[PDB]
Amino acid sequence: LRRQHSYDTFVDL
Amino acid sequence: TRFTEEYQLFEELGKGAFSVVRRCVKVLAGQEYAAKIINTKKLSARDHQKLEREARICRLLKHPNIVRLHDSISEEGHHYLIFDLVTGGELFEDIVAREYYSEADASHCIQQILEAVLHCHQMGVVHRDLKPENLLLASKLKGAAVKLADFGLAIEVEGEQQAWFGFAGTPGYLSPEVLRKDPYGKPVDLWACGVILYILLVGYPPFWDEDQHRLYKQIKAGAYDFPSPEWDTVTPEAKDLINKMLTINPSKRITAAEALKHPWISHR
Repeated sequence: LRRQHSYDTFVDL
Repeated sequence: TRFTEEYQLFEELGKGAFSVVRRCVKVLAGQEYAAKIINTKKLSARDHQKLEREARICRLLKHPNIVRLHDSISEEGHHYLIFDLVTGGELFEDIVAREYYSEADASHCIQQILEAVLHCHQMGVVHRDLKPENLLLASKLKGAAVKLADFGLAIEVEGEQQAWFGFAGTPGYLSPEVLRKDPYGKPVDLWACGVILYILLVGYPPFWDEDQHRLYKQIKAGAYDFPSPEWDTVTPEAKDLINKMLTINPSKRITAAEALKHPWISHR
């Protein structure tokens, strides 16, 4: 359980 | 302009990117609110759109389990959003603190989240970014209302309209249909509800992998399970609700209305 961030586009991580 | 004329600023409650949140009072009403004060000069074209769409979408929603946007004021180089005063912090923080919820507390929590999601869906709004980070506790008190927040990625939809509204959300909570670049709508929120409910009960997510390629493969495959021994004593109806939420075909996935009538919830 780690904090996750909101994206408004696709980015390959 | 109107913010200074109607609202009195008090102490700082939090800070964001180019934003401060202060307690305020609608002077003539004598009611206290959270005023989010945004430096619009610092925002990108993208950020401006997300503020505009957040201000419009949150304002048309009115539900006890949604952080109410009461007012939206644009002055000289500052935007003011007047929200419900919420002092309990994030559901995310409460889960980290308590590690996990009892079935009774998990059911009570997801009930309030589904009521919020049902309201959104009835009002023609898809949130697109349901996660414990975007759910706030009204106060520190036990049984304090859970309130849905941050409509920055929220979209308006006409009825059961499915369309490609773009790749948006939080990796761990992304629906198979968004990952598959499929036309999508209301069901994406119910998948996120499945991920949240799973986390509520055992305190870890159904999909995690440091390798995002693997993560997205697992989500698209619906490759989750109920590891032993933590899940061994969880009721079948609890797992049944998760299974019906974590359905990779959004057409076959349980709706917010249906979920509230599920034996494990029984709110509708």
